[PDB]
Amino acid sequence: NQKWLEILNKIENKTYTKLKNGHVFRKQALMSTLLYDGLVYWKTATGRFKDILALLLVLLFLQEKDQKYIFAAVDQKPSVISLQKLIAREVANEERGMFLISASSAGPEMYEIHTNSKEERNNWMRRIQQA
Amino acid sequence: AIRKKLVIVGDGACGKTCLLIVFSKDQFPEVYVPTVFENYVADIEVDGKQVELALWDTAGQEDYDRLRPLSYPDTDVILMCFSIDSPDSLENIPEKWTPEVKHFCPNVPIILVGNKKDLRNDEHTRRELAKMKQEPVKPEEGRDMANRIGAFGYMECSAKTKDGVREVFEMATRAALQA
Ligand SMILES: Nc1nc2c(ncn2[C@@H]2O[C@H](COP(=O)(O)OP(=O)(O)OP(O)(O)=S)[C@@H](O)[C@H]2O)c(=O)[nH]1
Ligand SMILES: [Mg+2]
Repeated sequence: NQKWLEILNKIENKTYTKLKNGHVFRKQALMSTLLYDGLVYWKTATGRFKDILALLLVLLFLQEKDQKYIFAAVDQKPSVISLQKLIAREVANEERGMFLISASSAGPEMYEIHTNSKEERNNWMRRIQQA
Repeated sequence: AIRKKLVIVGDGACGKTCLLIVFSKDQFPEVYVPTVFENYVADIEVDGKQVELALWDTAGQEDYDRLRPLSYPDTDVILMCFSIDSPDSLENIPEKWTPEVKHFCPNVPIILVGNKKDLRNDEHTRRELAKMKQEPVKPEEGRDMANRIGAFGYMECSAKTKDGVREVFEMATRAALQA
């Protein structure tokens, strides 16, 4: 909760992410709590890695803008995943990796996320299954 | 340490997960969970080369059609499956799987795989099939379907018999390694 207050005031104020169904998601929806947060790397379609603050609340991906956070803007994809539409799986190839699928009927999306360690990946997967 | 990605597709209940699992773990899915999305991994030796095959398992149920695009992105070889106890599953090869695989994975080699090769001669199946003017799929048929769709090769196997399983993945890896 304390950590959550600061993260929140660090989030840049005019920041939003477009959803596949044409709605938007803005910081304001975060005023309406934080279960756990962590630094991960998001593998893009081209095999590049994006440094990301991942927040489990839905799932929210932030990128840094100096001392500010913005909602991630990675390959035109939404930076927020609804937990009810979430499919989560281990990357069999990569003991640090998990696959996170938004199965949205407006257009599913894959997010392949790598943590720093096998332990942290299983840590994320346990905490994610509960929700 | 060479990495290749294989994706398996085909009608629901035609034996894809059992084939992947039997091959990756020698085990055999007793409790039958229809698939939504899974991936496994296995190491295979072919022609001197060590290859790590990432095995992407997909849903045969059309209810999940919209998730399948998510498995195609970087595929080195497709295992396109039907079941020999279901000449229906065979006719879906040109109607549904070949058009989708060609859309998402143009120029990716395809192994046409007939599963459940054991039930060709099981009366239970072979009688129900007769109950509807049908009969198990025949190698000429499977092979003709493979020529029709342009497959790299044609292979038949039984996850339960385990016969030919190994040969499915050797051929797929040879195709993956193919320029
Ligand atoms: N006799 C015989 N039965 C098999 C064989 N392979 C699979 N089966 C059985 O058929 C059923 C379907 O197999 P499964 O591997 O789960 O299909 P699937 O193709 O993954 O199905 P889905 O996930 O798209 S819905 C299972 O209960 C399984 O044990 C086989 O080679 N021979
Ligand atoms: Mg399956």
